[PDB]
Amino acid sequence: VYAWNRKRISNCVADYSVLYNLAPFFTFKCYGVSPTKLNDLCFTNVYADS
Amino acid sequence: YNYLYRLFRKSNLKPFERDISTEIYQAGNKPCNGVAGFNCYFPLRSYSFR
Repeated sequence: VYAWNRKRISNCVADYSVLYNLAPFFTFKCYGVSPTKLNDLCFTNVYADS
Repeated sequence: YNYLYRLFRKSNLKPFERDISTEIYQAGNKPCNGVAGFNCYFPLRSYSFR
């Protein structure tokens, strides 16, 4: 928690609907954007944290 | 939390389609049956009266 890994998703077409179908991935609701169609809409500079 | 509000619904609603009967979100093979489990939300939360 005190030292997050630095990694980002770039030039990818990674599907997020397979994650939604997966039972472990239980949080998919989105406050300001589309909850289920997040992957379909285009975006840039996605950063990841652990 | 006497002033309940429906933050989550099935999808977007047309005008005059107000939320009267509470139908919680279903995102699995089994319908939400009496449990506020993961990916299943209830409108029962404080309305920020503090």
